[PDB]
Amino acid sequence: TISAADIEGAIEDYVSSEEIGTVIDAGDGIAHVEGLPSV
Amino acid sequence: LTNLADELASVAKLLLSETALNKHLAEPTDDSAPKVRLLERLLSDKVSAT
Repeated sequence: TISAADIEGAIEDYVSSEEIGTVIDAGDGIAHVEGLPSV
Repeated sequence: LTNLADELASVAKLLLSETALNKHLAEPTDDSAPKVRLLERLLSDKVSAT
């Protein structure tokens, strides 16, 4: 299982690529939203 | 079956070693097709189809 450094580019291929987040928890007037990278 | 088990063990050890890769592959996200693209670009042909 030889893994090359190109895997880095792979994640770079991902990070660079509307946005809709999801509420992961909510309590006492505070919410937490997953996603929305460009917020 | 033996080859698949060996390949899966190798992939698990790789995910253990590549902490950043494991974190990026494990972060929850509604969409899945980009994850599939990342996985293919990683080891599309290195391992068997299964």
